[PDB]
Amino acid sequence: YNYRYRLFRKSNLKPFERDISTEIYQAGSKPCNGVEGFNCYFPLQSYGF
Amino acid sequence: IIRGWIFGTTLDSKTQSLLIVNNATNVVIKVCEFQFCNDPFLDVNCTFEYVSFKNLREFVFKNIDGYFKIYSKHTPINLVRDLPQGFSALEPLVDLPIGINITRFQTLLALH
Ligand SMILES: *[C@@H]1O[C@H](CO)[C@@H](O[C@@H]2O[C@H](CO)[C@@H](O)[C@H](O)[C@H]2NC(C)=O)[C@H](O)[C@H]1NC(C)=O
Ligand SMILES: *[C@@H]1O[C@H](CO)[C@@H](O)[C@H](O)[C@H]1NC(C)=O
Ligand SMILES: *[C@@H]1O[C@H](CO)[C@@H](O)[C@H](O)[C@H]1NC(C)=O
Repeated sequence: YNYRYRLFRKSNLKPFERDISTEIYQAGSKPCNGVEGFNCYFPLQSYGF
Repeated sequence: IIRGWIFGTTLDSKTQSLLIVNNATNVVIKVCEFQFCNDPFLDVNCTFEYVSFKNLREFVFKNIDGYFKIYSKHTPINLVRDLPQGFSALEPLVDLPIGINITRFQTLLALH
């Protein structure tokens, strides 16, 4: 699980955009405020290699 | 008095930011999260790094395809305050593949 990717959050990256951020991902537009559940989840997903 | 610039989106360690400084001996550049100067005064995990009224310094700062692009010119001037009414072309300086893109910026100033 050291190998990781984004699912969604918001709008796409621009070409060669170096994203580094680690704030909570929205599945929906709630005030997620560091709480996971419905609407809100961790900003990295990781491979079962 | 003007020593450099800060560029980014949050400028506060939530994400990476571009720092450009002239230290009188050199020009020095980094992209980093942390703020040595959190506020624009300067005393008289970084993913990229680089080194190199009477006078008017002109710059164009421009940002495309993850490159940051700079053009410049110098001249002495004699107008009371304003940019002199006239024409002279700025020339390319550097073209840095930093991968950041910018919504907000600020300048840095030397103080006692
Ligand atoms: C690049 O600029 C964008 C704005 O155009 C910054 O904003 C986020 O960009 C990501 C894509 O990486 C989107 O998912 C978000 O919706 C954007 N949010 C906002 C508030 O616009 C982005 O932070 C900048 N990235 C870098 C690396 O500088
Ligand atoms: C590097 O900075 C980003 C924010 O810009 C942060 O999320 C990350 O945790 C930092 N790297 C390490 C190894 O902690
Ligand atoms: C200016 O920056 C360069 C490169 O980091 C460094 O070698 C030099 O000592 C600095 N000069 C001053 C006056 O801090």
